[PDB]
Amino acid sequence: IAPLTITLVREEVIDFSKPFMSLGISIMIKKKSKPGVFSFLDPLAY
Amino acid sequence: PRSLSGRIVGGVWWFFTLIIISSYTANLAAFLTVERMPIESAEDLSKQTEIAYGTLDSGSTKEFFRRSKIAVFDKMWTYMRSAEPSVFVRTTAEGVARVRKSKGKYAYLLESTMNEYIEQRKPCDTMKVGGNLDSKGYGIATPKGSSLGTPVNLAVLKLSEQGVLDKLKNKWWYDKGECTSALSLSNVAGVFYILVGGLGLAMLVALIEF
Amino acid sequence: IAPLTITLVREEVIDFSKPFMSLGISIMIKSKPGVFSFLDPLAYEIWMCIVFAYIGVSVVLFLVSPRSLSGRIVGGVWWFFTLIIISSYTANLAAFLTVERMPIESAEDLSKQTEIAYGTLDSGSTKEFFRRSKIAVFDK
Amino acid sequence: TIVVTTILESPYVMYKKNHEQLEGNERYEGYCVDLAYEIAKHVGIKYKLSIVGDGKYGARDPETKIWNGMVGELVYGRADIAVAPLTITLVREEVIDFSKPFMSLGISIMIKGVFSFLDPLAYEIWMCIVFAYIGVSVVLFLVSPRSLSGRIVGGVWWFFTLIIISSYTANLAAFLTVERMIESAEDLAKQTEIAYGTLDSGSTKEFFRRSKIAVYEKMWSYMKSAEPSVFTKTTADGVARVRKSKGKFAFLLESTMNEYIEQRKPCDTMKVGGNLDSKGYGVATPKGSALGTPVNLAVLKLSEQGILDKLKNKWWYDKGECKTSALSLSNVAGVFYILVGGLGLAMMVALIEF
Amino acid sequence: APLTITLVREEVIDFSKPFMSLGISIMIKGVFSFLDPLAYEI
Repeated sequence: IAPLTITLVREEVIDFSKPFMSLGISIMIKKKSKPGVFSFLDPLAY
Repeated sequence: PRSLSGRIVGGVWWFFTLIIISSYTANLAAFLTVERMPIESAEDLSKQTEIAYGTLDSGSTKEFFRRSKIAVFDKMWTYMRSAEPSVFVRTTAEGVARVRKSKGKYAYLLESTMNEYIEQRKPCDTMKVGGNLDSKGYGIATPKGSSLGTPVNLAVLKLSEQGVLDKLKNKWWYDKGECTSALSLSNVAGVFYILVGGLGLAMLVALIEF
Repeated sequence: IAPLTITLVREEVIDFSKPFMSLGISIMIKSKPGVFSFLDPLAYEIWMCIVFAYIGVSVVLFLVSPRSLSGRIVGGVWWFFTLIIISSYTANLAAFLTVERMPIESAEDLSKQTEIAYGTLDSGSTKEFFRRSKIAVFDK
Repeated sequence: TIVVTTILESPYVMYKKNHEQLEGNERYEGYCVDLAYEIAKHVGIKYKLSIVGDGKYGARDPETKIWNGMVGELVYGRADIAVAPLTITLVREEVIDFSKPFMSLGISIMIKGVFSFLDPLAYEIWMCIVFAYIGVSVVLFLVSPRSLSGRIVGGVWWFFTLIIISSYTANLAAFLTVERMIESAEDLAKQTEIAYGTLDSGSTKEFFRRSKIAVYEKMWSYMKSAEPSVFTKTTADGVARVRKSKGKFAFLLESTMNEYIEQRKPCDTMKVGGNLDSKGYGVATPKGSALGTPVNLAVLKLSEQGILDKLKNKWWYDKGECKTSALSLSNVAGVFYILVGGLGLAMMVALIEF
Repeated sequence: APLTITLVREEVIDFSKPFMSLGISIMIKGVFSFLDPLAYEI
């Protein structure tokens, strides 16, 4: 009982229940909020 | 009226401020255009090389890209396999640490479940972007011919239908967590305070006049 | 006496003078007025409605005749209306100019995409150059 | 010869162009026709495609408990195998055997907008700019040429609106420049102006009813109480409702169908967000079939070789029907209606004054 | 060495074919970024 993906190669040697959780390849980036009134003083230089 | 002297002054000063406000507008458009240019999908990744990106050094995610016949994914593979220094990591924890310690120059391709879990962990400096690239599933395993197999599968269908698996994921990902499109109010707010400040200054100049 | 490249394989069998002309692999890609690049930003349908509402306001004001609250808010709303339009025209005109600058100017530009296909002679030194290259852009 | 039961359902199995002059398996084309040929090749058998008579997938009749559809054909000895978009479900796995999934899918959101004008400048910003608007008309109201007091007020207010209109213009330029493609279940859950629902019975409704995930529980609470009903009788009804309800309905359905409709004319719908859950279509064999093992291994082989991905791409995208250099009237139109509305309001205020 | 193939030298020594090509080129280190947007003609 673990986060073990159901794959063909594994299924050929063990039995797997139907999936208890879905997943897929996704993207992780270093950062979704950024105020700072200093984004207004930037466009037109001090 | 038509005091030619100070007349051209008002005209030239107008042309002067016209250029400036035009510059401010144009430049401000660029800060938002580039802000979108800064990764939101595989396609974004596939298109550049300022931000390096890789996957676990061995495993199904690396293979997915190696074998893929989809144009975006094949472009990402030819880049990755030749990238130097190596964009592949020995462990998943390394790929997460690499994202966190690369100062915005590294993106990691990992399983959605893990990505969304780290997003809810302090220091709250990572983010999951784009839709899933493929679909897989976790399953409970037993030796072949096991007497436990039938019952255990039925149990998973049941727990899913009772909505229990969803409760469990929310409990461990979100309840125990530690952390859309367009513009923000932040920047615009700064201009609101300077306005009220001007109004107050006037309300002060008014009182003294009377 | 011809545009014959000095190559090792040929030099091993014939004699070559010093080069009378230099060359290298380069990129070949395929004036444009048309006042119709001005009617595009703001759609013909939009130019029409902005004119219909134009006379649609000059007729509403015509029924009115300082702070005449009635026609006052008309001038204000009409101003806010034209403000949005001219802002839209400006913004839209910028994307067409931003992308116009964004459409190939180098090997690197080519290497980065797949909207514009690109190839070389099917046999020869240019094909080989890319086949053998160890430079990242050229290998891509 | 293996009797293969299947179902006429695009793009899985469709009548070929000129089928009336063709015979047997050659009458049909589609994703599952191609899949049947691959499975047969790998397992080494000859086969006959037979369209299920009642046009049904397979459910137990409420009264008799007899199975209909393709499941019926298998359990009552009429077909040897079902190759079709037949969902792997508990009720079916109790009576037939399924291969591992040959296609994964999940619940997904289908949507068909003056809301592209309210986005650039945030609703919160439109509000404050109005509060400060009356906040200045009240300050000036307390004042009553070069009245220095209210003078700097007009100047500062002008500089204020200058920045805002500049921001609006700049920001509006961004979406129309990059233009990267309701955007999530989370979005849907937080609002009620855009209604959303499912088929009135079946697995999609049941997913929401049973879910313990906060967002889907919130969605279920809304959907089950919404009036008029957000539930529909058929996929066609749901899709029509999306198309004709002026952007006020989103439909929740299987991703495969959502994706297929997105690639057909009139090209006016799209899938938004990822899949909300995961299920699979499988090949089904009757209990005790000597084909069970070989069929399962064939499916896993085709998957791992990338054949099934390619096949999906073929029938959804290669056969599909759906830079940028154009500006629309839609957004600008919303500003025209608010104008005429203002003119009408004035024409009303005028009459009362006289 | 970076020894240019020249007539005066080829008269007295033999040169290989070039190992590096080169040519005369312009080196530079601007209010002219304001006159560009709107053309001088405009």
